[PDB]
Amino acid sequence: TLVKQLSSNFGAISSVLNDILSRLDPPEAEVQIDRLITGRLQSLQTYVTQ
Amino acid sequence: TLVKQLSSNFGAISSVLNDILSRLDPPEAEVQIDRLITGRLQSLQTYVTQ
Amino acid sequence: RVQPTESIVRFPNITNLCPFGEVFNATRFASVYAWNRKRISNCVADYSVLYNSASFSTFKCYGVSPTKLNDLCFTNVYADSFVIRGDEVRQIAPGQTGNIADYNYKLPDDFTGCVIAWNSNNLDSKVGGNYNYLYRLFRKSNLKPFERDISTEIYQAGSTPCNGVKGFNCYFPLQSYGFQPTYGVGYQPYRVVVLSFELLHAPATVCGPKKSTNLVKNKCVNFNFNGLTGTGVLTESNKKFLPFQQFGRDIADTTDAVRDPQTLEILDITPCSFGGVSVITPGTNTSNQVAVLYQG
Amino acid sequence: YNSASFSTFKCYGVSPTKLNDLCFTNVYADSFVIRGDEVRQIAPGQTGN
Amino acid sequence: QLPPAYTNSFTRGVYYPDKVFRSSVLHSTQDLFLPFFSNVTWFHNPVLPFNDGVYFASTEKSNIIRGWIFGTTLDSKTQSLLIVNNATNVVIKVCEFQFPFLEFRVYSSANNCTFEYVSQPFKNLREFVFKNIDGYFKIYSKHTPINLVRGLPQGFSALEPLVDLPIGINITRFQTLAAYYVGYLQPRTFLLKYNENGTITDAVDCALDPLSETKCTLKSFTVEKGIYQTSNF
Ligand SMILES: *[C@@H]1O[C@H](CO)[C@@H](O)[C@H](O)[C@H]1NC(C)=O
Ligand SMILES: *[C@@H]1O[C@H](CO)[C@@H](O)[C@H](O)[C@H]1NC(C)=O
Ligand SMILES: *[C@@H]1O[C@H](CO)[C@@H](O)[C@H](O)[C@H]1NC(C)=O
Ligand SMILES: *[C@@H]1O[C@H](CO)[C@@H](O)[C@H](O)[C@H]1NC(C)=O
Ligand SMILES: *[C@@H]1O[C@H](CO)[C@@H](O)[C@H](O)[C@H]1NC(C)=O
Repeated sequence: TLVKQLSSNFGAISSVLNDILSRLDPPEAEVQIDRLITGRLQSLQTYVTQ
Repeated sequence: TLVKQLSSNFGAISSVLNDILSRLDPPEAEVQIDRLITGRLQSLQTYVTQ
Repeated sequence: RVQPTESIVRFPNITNLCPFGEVFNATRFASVYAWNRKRISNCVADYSVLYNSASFSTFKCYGVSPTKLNDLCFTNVYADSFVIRGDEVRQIAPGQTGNIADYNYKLPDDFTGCVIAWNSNNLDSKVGGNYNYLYRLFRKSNLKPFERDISTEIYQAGSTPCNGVKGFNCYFPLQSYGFQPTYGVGYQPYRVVVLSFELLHAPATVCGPKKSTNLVKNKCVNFNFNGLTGTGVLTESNKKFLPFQQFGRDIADTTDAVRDPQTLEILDITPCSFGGVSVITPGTNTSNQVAVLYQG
Repeated sequence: YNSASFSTFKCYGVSPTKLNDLCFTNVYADSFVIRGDEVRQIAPGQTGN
Repeated sequence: QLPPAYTNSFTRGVYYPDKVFRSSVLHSTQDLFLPFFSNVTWFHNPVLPFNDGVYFASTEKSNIIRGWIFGTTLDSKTQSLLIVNNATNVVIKVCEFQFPFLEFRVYSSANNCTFEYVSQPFKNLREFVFKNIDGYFKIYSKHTPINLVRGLPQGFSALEPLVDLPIGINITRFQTLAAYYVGYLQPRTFLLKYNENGTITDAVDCALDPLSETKCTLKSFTVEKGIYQTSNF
């Protein structure tokens, strides 16, 4: 489950960091990267607790 | 650790609430304060669970 | 909690007035690829009387509330001057990229300040042609935030090296201008001045028009020290500082010791006493009496 | 570029070095013959007979 | 010109990284510091490259005059510094100069002088640190008398700021006007131990050796028996 949680978008346009970097400009890619970071952090917090 | 968690920006321009309040308009300051509130609430939840 | 009773403001006594005017109405504003610098320092500022829009098309401030410039202050305020068309004013914005933003002037992604631009067609528009203005168009690589580049070389496009020949696949990087009153409004020359500054631990000598107030001791009051706000009680300290130290922190890293900007003495900061409140009740079926217990 | 030098190759809006990475849809090509002095007439924003 | 000699420093060159005040706190900071146990040249006056800071420690008997010249080309094509402690005048000026060791004025002429500062008219180990960051110039110094025949002695000494200059010019080369030691600076991470009086007493690296990294992670100067986790490879 923890590994499968990587591929989810968590609300971002895409779930690959390199695609976000290349497709979008640096000023806007920050929000997508932040959303991905928040999602992955929440998944890691569900883990460890379990 | 809980005390040290108060110094992180969490994405806001500054980690000091008074500094944001005295330096930004309410319509802009609200969206900055929201991120700090979310971060501190998350830290408090983690501490309580542990 | 204990509510504060008074507010005090402590600012250095500065008589010199900031020469903001000099950069805002001058004659020979330079070109965009060679923007000039100006280090305003050690003076009381008056953003208030210059926020008043004379003719400024834009006054967008990023990171600071425009109407709150007077009360607070910064450190080492800067200013840049260059002339650009009306259609390219948008390219001067943090993060956002453009043809001239990526070749002449690139603002840092965490920039703080305002981009003050206005109109210059009324005076700086010669009918014969303002042909003294140039702007770089070609560069081998991208620029850097707050980067200076003056040297000009013959551009080489792919093969056929030029070696200063100005031949095929060779172009002069600088391109002229056609600033004349006859052209459209969208291409008239606009004078742009961008203000950059930072907030630092080192004392901020530049400050806005504000009044000082006498010191108060052993009372829950609001305080202000060079723009630093908060709440607490001020007590005379015995911790010896160094002749170059101004602030003071602790393990939690919170400002608890300050040096007076006027009298140059060491103070203390302590938040007002507070604690939880707990009530003892013997139940609401025998009596309505209670007994408050303050926690600490 | 490897061919013979062209009389006019100045490009507007898009740079040849960056033209390889960026690309469009449905490229249209038009060929015609004019006089030598009529080249200035063949330009955006230019009016001629 | 004598060939250089390479002696080994003994953990010297730590300065106060900020104007803030901390006491009895094990603080970690990340900035430009002189790496411990690093060779330093022992010149006994050619032009030296100057990359990011410099550690200039000189031994003198009775405080003779000291001179330093910075710049990029030193040919009046770029601004230059002429930091010198002279009895006639202690002039700290940034101006174009054509160039030479003490004619009282070694520069041929001065055409356009952007900045010019004059202060009041004017065995022992002297240490100096020069930095060029974000258009600022900073000078740190300390005077610790010593009585040995050896050079940089063992021990731990603190450096404090003296003058900040907003010169903001391009500097890439170094020149100087008894012996002096030269050592360059690199980005490092340091742990500082301010005492109860507010002064620095001890400091340890975070990259020299694995024990240093173990002490750095634990944020303490003493490590008890046991296996620890340090970093990732
Ligand atoms: C003005 O500030 C200086 C600080 O150098 C202080 O010595 C002086 O007393 C101040 N002026 C007044 C009238 O207090
Ligand atoms: C209140 O509590 C007492 C305690 O037993 C009980 O005797 C009494 O009936 C209660 N009164 C009501 C109104 O519930
Ligand atoms: C410093 O340079 C000399 C030059 O040969 C070298 O022998 C010495 O090992 C160097 N210092 C260190 C710590 O490696
Ligand atoms: C300083 O001068 C050197 C040439 O000595 C040059 O390479 C460099 O780009 C200039 N600017 C900076 C910031 O180093
Ligand atoms: C702090 O300073 C006082 C006064 O000079 C001195 O007596 C004391 O020894 C100092 N503290 C330490 C740890 O040296």
